[PDB]
Amino acid sequence: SSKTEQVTGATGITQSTVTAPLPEAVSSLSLAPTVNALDPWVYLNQTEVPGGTFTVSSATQPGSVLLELEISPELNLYTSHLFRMYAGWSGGFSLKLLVAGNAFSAGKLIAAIIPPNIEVPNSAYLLTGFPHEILDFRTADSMEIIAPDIKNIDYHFRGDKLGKLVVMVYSPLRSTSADFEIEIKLTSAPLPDFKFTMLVPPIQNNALPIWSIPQAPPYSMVNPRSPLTPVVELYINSSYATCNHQLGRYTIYQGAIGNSTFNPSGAWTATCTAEAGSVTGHPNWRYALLDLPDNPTFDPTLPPVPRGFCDWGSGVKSGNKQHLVCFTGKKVEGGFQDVDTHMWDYGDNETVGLDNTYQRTIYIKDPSLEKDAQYLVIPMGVSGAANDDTVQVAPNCYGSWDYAPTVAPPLGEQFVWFRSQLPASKTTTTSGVNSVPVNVNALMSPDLMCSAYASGFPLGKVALLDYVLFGGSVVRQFKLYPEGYMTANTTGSNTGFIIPADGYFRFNSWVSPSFMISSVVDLNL
Amino acid sequence: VTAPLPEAVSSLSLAPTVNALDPWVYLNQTEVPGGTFTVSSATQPGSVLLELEISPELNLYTSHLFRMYAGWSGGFSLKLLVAGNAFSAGKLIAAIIPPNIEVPNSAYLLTGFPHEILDFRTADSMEIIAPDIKNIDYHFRGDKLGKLVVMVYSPLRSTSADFEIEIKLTSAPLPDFKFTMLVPPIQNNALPIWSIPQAPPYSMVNPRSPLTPVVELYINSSYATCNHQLGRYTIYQGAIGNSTFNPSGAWTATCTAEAGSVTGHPNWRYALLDLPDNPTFDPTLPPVPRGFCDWGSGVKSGNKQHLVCFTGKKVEGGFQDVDTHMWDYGDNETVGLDNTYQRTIYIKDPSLEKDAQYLVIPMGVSGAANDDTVQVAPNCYGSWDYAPTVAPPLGEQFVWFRSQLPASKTTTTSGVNSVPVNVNALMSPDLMCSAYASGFPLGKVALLDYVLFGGSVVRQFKLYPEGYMTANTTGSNTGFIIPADGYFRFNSWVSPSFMISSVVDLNL
Amino acid sequence: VTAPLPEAVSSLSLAPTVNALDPWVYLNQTEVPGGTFTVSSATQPGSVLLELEISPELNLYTSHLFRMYAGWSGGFSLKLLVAGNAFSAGKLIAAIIPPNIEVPNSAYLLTGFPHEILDFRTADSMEIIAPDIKNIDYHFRGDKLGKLVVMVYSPLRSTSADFEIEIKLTSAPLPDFKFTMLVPPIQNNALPIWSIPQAPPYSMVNPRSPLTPVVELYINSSYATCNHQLGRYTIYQGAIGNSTFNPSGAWTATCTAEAGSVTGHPNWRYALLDLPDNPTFDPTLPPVPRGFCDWGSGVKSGNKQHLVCFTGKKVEGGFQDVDTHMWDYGDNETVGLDNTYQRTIYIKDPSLEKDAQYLVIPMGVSGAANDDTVQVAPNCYGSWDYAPTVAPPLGEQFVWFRSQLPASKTTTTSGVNSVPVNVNALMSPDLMCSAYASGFPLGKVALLDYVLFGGSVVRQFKLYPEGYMTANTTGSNTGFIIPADGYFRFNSWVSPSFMISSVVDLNL
Repeated sequence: SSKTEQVTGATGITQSTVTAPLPEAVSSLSLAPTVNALDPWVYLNQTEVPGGTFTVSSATQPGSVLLELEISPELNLYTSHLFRMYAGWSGGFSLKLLVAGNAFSAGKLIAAIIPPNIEVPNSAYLLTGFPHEILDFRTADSMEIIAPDIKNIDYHFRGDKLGKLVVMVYSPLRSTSADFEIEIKLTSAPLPDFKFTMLVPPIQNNALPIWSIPQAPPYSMVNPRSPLTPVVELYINSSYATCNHQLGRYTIYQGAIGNSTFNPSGAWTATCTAEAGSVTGHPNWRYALLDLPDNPTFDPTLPPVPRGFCDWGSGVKSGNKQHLVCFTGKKVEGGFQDVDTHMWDYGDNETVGLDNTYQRTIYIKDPSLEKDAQYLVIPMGVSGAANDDTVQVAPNCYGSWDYAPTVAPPLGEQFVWFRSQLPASKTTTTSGVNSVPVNVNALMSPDLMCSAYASGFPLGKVALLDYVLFGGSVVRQFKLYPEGYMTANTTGSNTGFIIPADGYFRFNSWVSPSFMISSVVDLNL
Repeated sequence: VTAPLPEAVSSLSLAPTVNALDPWVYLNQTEVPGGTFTVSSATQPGSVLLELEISPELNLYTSHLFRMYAGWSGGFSLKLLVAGNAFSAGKLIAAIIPPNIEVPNSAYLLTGFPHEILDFRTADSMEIIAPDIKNIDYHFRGDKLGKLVVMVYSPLRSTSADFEIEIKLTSAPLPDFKFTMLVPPIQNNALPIWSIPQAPPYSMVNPRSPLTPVVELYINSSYATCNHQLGRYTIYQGAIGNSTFNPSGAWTATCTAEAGSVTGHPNWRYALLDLPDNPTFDPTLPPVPRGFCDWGSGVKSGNKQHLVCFTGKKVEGGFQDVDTHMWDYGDNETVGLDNTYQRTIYIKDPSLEKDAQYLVIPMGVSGAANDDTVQVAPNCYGSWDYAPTVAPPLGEQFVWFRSQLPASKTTTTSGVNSVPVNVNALMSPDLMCSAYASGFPLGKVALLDYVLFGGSVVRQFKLYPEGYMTANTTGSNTGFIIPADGYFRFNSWVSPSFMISSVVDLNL
Repeated sequence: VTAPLPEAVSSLSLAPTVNALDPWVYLNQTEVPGGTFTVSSATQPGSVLLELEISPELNLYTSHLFRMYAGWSGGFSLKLLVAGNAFSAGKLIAAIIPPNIEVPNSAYLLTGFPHEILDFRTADSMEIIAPDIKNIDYHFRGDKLGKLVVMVYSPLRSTSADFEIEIKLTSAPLPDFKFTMLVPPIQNNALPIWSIPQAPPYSMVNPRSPLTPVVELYINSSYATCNHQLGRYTIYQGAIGNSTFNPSGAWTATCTAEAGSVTGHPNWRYALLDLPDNPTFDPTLPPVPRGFCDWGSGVKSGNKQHLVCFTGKKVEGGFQDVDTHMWDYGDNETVGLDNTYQRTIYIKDPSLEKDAQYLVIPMGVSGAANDDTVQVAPNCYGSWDYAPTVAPPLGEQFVWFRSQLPASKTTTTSGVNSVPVNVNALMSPDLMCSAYASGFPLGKVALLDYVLFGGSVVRQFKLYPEGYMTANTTGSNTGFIIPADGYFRFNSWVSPSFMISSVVDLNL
């Protein structure tokens, strides 16, 4: 059906259509042990879909996929909430597009329905082979699509493959103004034939339509990489700072990926079996070896380092020019007789010819080191190193090791880093070492991620959330990926930008990984 | 709905078997392969925007089914999708032309055929019937068919900012369409979809320098024409002058000629290039070996830029000397002719016997301008089957496969010093070997990405059946660079006049 | 009877639009893609000769149609054609296996399934009905289906003369066969027919001697095993080892001198090859530049055979002085290690500096070779994904490319000379770009007709998905030559263990 209206002033019209490019199959539910009805008011409540919205500009090419949504109870808030109580479901959905159009100049949209186990093409030409509808920007207000439930079974259990709706640009947008854009918004509600089947206790790990984040300012989150210095600032660096293998790597697949843990307090202490021998070059250095509790010394599959023991990094050409710092002490009955400051390398002096690695082979400036003795390691900071670049060195998984992979931000976006400051251990000694002030940056801390590790994440959607700080009102929108990096869209120069650390994170909506943020952080300073 | 010509329905009574179609193939929103074109203020009246034969190639599904069949009968229903605007004016004309009648090249004459005038203001959902005109019961392959022709009747004008109008065409067969005589699907009727394997340009060969890998693509506004012979291919072969599918083996040749020299230098010995086949030097086959470099232009001797190569005296298939030597391509100066392929080569070495055979391996130039000079290849005679000079359509620029040619040095004055340069190619045979089985529908061109790294940047160019790619994009700055880290992806078939909505700004 | 399991009527109630077939597809019987195999007295008891699914890929017209649809439901009627004679004694069994049931290795147990026994002397065609066994309303891709299994019920005690029986399968869809929702015809599925752009083998690239063209195909006693990893290309994983699709620009690597700790028995200068894919330093990625020479010179001494290469000193703009030198290859029995992994190389040139990034371009071999030296490549040592060592089945023998390597001479300034040698590669790579476009069925290899003289087919080869070709032979010679002026066409799938009917007599 169709319906046309005259706009105010009579300078155009707007259309509102209902279409069924129909598979159109209804199940009798003969094998369902019980058929569970719904509140009649759920069928009359059209809610925004997680995955919408998207914007169309003059630079948007045809053939690029703008939406890809599975037909399931997750399209509506109340069916998503209700579904946690049930075992199966059956029925189609009503999908409504809302086009903020005008008699701009021109352009067309195409929406198509795709059956399960069929690849989605990247051509507007091929989408016309599917059941579809076409729409014009000069007259489009709302298109309602009767999306069917395509299945070869009478009702669903969790884990099936489902049909999809795909939206694409059919003809490019045009207008006199270069800033004119068209925003598409999608809402959904179940069709009257929708039903649930079997009542079961709700799931505690339910992937819910709304994620609630308790008030916890960033400065309270501390710290996978420097767990002795409070977080006080948020950072935005624009030096192509793609994160190599670091600590604090958390994803909602595993918990902690790599040699990371949910208890990083201090700077995790480890010990070494300090055998030694001949050393060329430096005369004061001894080549010790690192022990591995909970990990066998002779298995490449597990990491050859204690869990939580990671960067401060090393391995640069100046690896022997720049030395790390540790509280070192010899092991004796009941504890450690003394705890002193010594220069440690944790690098690639002679034996490996490696880069920033994760041995299993650590070098020290101590000449007093003896073979038959265990020693303590509590890293503190740096000594003689540069700033802001030699802490974020680039290690990775070498050999047959399987660590966290290297990640980069998407084009047009940059990371945001939790930042802390390290004071300098300045000392006047006949024996002892100095230090240098340093800035330390870390990825998402487990205090905020652990909530996501429990609440859940819709599949294929990235969380969009705000950052509300001291009065007056100022909110910055970031995107929290399941892979565990929070990013922001930026414009301007490549300035290193500092953001406060007093504000609560607030969930806003579920968005696709490719979603342009309107709230940009103009890097001008 | 408009029917300029009535559709006469044929009862397939002489057909040995009548094969019915799936009833759902009569859904009329499938695009017409090649039924896409744009109009702008620059398009001249009388210009032909679309010329489609009325066959099963007008529909995505009948084009697929037709590979299984030997015969066909029926017509099509077309629909126009015009992305117009409120400020534009103009008209088009669509006409039906019978099978054995020529298409006129005037809109004045096109009005003599059954036709419809379409106004840009009221043509967004017009339906046209494309009939099947024949004097037989059904069609075989190789027939002569009627055509649909679309032309600009009144040019596009605007009362405000200039706007282009992109027009698309969708089709479905009429209820009287039928097929005949199942046959195995290895027939003609090139497929409506081309599946390109993902092979980045860096993994392809440069036929004009098959030892330096392709490093990047670039576009130059000055290079308005290409006249090369090496590295040129085609799908509607035919053939191309001296271009192989094995460019690496193409770059070795032998020469021999008796005593002689050039006027001003008794250091430039003559040498006639040997043929992979054998003489006579018939003026119907290439005079130079099937594999040979075009690294030369209209240079004249005397303080002249020259060519560098390796040479070696053949020894009973055994051991031969090899050293970098100089080489100029023909005595074009002494004949009043521009540099051409039929001239005998010269090598700057007095130590060469006259009855011996000498090897040649081109590797660079010396004392010469960079790419700008080797980009222009020598001339031809018009006496043998070679490749013509090709230019892009008005408002389109070439896309080339580019490689870097390093230099060679000598501490002594025994070898020769050579300078670096970037060698440039028009096409590679690795991108083509998959297009031969699929085919190209009726003089249409393919639109391709180029899904650059990350999937964020997507470029669009047009691959013609003549073996070159083009895209006009505003700007000077002759050198624009595109990474070779990417893969190709098929989008659609378009008419040659179709313009690309994506523009690669040449000023960034 | 021919139907021990009846076909179930599927009321396609849950199916959206139900799509019908041309009623003449139910009446044509076509060969089954991949339904071909052989039997002999050597066939091992209890083995499974054929294992097919009951998908639409069982018929030539349903597979082409299935590319246009999303689901299906039906059943097929099958026929076995046995090419035996009157001296053949034995019996076949063909059975239908429901999904989620394991196939037993005993013909005595197959009798519990719906089955059909068949004598080898039968000249007619035996019919079977293969129904679609489902608990669902219709099928999508990626399901679990029923199977047809063929086995030897009674062994062949027939061989008065050793004799192979060829068995072929033929199918047609039953009525009650239907398709479901119509979709554009583009799928990730091997085409039942493969069309090869006919190109003579001489117009192809030799990935182990790219500069010189191919001259012939040949068979030798070196067939016994293939270990090199430069002309290796698979159909499911693409290039493997250090193979490339452009071995005409993946050559010419650069080495960095170090001066090492040398023996050379005074002086042999060491060096290290540069690996641009830096993450390569680990044992998980290759230790050598992609597409670099893997010729052999081993094993014992390394003071009698040496490789040959051009070499130069890298400077500002490649202005490197180039001259012919020797070059050994890594670990030789006095530095104290096996032949070589890949990386470390030597050179017979004391002029190498400590860090000056020298070039290398392998040109030939010198010393005792004895081509048989070049056929065996260095060993593979580490944990990176090196190409395995492959061998042909009994009775079958490899077919290789082959090209000529001419020599070069010196006077005294380098002292190094090369020798005429022959270079062969596991056939590649221009023969595979078509296969990726078309694809290969699962578990099947391609049977070939190599056409040589005026269309008179003379030779037949098998092409495996692992990337090699074999032939059936008898005569045990080492110098069989096959011309490269012909072409080949497959369009035919057979099983492994399929004995080719055409035999190559390796005698005069």
